Amino acid sequence: PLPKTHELHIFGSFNGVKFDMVGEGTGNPNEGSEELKLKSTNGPLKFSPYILVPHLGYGFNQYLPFPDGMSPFQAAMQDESGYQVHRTLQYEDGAFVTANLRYTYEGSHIKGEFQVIGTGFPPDGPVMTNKLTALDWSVVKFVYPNDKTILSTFDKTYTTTDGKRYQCTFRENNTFAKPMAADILQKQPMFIFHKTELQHSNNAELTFKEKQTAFSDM
Amino acid sequence: PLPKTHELHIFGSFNGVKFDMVGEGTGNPNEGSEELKLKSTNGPLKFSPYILVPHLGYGFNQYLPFPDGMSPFQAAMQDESGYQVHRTLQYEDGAFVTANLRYTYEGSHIKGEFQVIGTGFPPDGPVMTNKLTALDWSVVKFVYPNDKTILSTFDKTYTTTDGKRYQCTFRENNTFAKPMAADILQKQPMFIFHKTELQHSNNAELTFKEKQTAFSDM
Amino acid sequence: PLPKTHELHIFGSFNGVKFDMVGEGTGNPNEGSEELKLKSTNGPLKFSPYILVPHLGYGFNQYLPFPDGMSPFQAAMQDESGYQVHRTLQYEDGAFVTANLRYTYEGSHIKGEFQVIGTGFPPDGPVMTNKLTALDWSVVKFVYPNDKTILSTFDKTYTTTDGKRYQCTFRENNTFAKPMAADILQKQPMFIFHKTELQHSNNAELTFKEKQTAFSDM
Amino acid sequence: PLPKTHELHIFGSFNGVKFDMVGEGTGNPNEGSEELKLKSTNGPLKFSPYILVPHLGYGFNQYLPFPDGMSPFQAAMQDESGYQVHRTLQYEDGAFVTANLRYTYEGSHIKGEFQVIGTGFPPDGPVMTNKLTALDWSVVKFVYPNDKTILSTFDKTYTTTDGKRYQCTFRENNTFAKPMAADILQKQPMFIFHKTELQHSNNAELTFKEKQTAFSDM
Repeated sequence: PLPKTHELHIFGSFNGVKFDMVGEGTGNPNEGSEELKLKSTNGPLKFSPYILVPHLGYGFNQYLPFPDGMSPFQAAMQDESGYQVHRTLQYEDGAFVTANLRYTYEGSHIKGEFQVIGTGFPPDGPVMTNKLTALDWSVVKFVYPNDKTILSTFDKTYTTTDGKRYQCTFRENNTFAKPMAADILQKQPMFIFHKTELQHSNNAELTFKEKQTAFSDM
Repeated sequence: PLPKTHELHIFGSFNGVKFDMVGEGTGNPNEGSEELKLKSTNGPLKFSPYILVPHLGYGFNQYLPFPDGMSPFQAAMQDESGYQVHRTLQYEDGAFVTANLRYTYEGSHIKGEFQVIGTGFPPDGPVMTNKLTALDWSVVKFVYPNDKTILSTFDKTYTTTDGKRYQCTFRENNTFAKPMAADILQKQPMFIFHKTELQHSNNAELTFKEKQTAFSDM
Repeated sequence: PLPKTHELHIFGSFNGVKFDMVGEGTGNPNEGSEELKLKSTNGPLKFSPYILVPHLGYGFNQYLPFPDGMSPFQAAMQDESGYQVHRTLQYEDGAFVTANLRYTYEGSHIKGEFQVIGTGFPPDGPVMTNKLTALDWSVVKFVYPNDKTILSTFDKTYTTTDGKRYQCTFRENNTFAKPMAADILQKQPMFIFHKTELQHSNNAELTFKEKQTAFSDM
Repeated sequence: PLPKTHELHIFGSFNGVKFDMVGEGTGNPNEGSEELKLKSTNGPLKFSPYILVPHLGYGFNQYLPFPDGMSPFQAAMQDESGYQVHRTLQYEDGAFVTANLRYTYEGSHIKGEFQVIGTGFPPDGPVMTNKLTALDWSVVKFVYPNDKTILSTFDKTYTTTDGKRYQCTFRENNTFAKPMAADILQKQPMFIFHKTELQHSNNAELTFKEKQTAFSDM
């Protein structure tokens, strides 16, 4: 079926120091909306929680419909053949993050196991000093180099407390076990408008919301 | 005033070999549409005319309105203070193009002088062997690092005769003589949906059309 | 002590398909030389073994001396405080590899656990159609953004059977538990000349050799 | 013949503001050394002169010998067939520089006409606030994608008064009118160790020195 609920185990390290969080959420697969509540399973995060935002669930594209039918993500959930996500994120100050997102399915419930590793963040930079204030709205571009692969790109920017934006070049592959349907492959590029919100009163517990909208035309 | 007509002198070199074209066009600054007819001032181009498409006029953003009023490009034409365009384009096969676009104004008529230099295109690649078939529709992202500068980015792809897409990472600065208005600076990022068409029966004469639409939300 | 011997478990996936190898090697920490024999723990690798070469042991920089004394890698082994390696590799045809290298120490013996994930390799590209013939000799650049971090960069190229090179932009962080010594930090950049050899007659059983030489001057 | 002397006209703009300098120099084509004295033809430069260092004469590789004979640059001067240089430089803070270097020859005298355009330098960044203190020694990598083209790459860093480095990804093509000799093409990659010095007490009058050494092995 289409998803109704999900859980996430997100873990890895930033600048060599481990982190680990767990949480659960819901979403509406007719509209590309999702919500997630997460908490650290040890102490508060030693880095800005905003650095995790694109890995939170964009993190569950099974909630994303396409304009005229199911997204390839949804189709791959429906027969449980699935897909894997691999990403590399290059920040303006030389730091980089790499991630691998993996899923299992139980009816309308998704379980995510997401490994996120970041290195090279300056100790005085906005990530390690908690100066990110929001993730800018984004447009993500998808092309399909072959019938089992989506290449997704965007320029990711955050606002910060001193007014400057903090930039990143984001690249991702989604690799499918079975070919995507012809009606998906025939419409390229596909764009996705992404909006997010994050609330956290401490660096230990987070509430995340997202809305995504696919479009190939205007 | 807003523009009605334009002319272009576009020149430079590809792989060390000079080219030079001139032409004239029109556009509708209420809708972000433009048309241009161009011809080589010597022989046919020795490279795919499609490689010139983003430099043709996106090349005249004075025809681009913003969602709630004039674009910064239009405002800068209205008092003739103007702006300059500088771009760097990195292709997947190692080649790169750099360009500088400059304008003068005479009432509702724009004159463009555009220098485009490309190097490192493989002699057997799709540019030098005329295998590009169309420029994919694009979404361009704008942010404003300061009141006189737009940083524009996108992933640019062409379709080719053998089915594969030909990729490029595009970066641009627009540098304004006078600050952009507060109402521009307050809405970031700004996105632009771009559609183009190119007709050419030989590599010597081209007809180009474009439609651009700014949006900050969906 | 300085290392004499090592073992490696290298695993991950390419284009969504798991691989796993184990092996053992030796090296000379006076000269930056190492040798490794590896065997797949299932069947032959489904991709060119040359794509792993950079992750085999550069993979054990505990064998690398510096010009005037121990490298930071060697010093970090001597007190077992250690370091972690994180890398991101962007190939010319859009594919990318990410990796995490981790070590444990038992006297003069090193154990490596290396996770390498690659995606987006075209099925007809040089990696998936065994076109890579050798890794070019390289010069790696090190700078130290802070006392616990090395940022390593190079342009990585392979020769291929198509008579062209296959290119990659390589970025790496080495993150140390304890600060590097002042004599290390005082000499930047540091360069490393790397030579490798890969012998194999099948894709399940590899023999790798390397020689590295550090230099800050000529 | 091999060069003994040179002159340079270097011009363009930074952040939309024109600059122009002229000067003269000498070098030793047996050793890859050069010296240049430059003066602004208006007032002092409005940006750090260190940002030009890479374009001063690496700027005259006709002074660079190769390990076993003339460099391709020297050979191309000997018959005056020549070469053109095109570069794109991406700085860490989003700014970029593009350049085109052109030469004419009169016996052992070279005349350079170099156009350098930079945009997007933050007004409070290291370039516009004179924080650059030296260009790090570099190793430049050359490969030859075809017999008329050198692709040159390096990671370029400056030290700064903030006690950090200011980074750039440098890419260049050298495009030759006639094919390079077989003895050049047969040895790849070729590396070049570069050292520079800049003396100035004001921003209108610069003294530049460089030493380059080619090597394919260690």
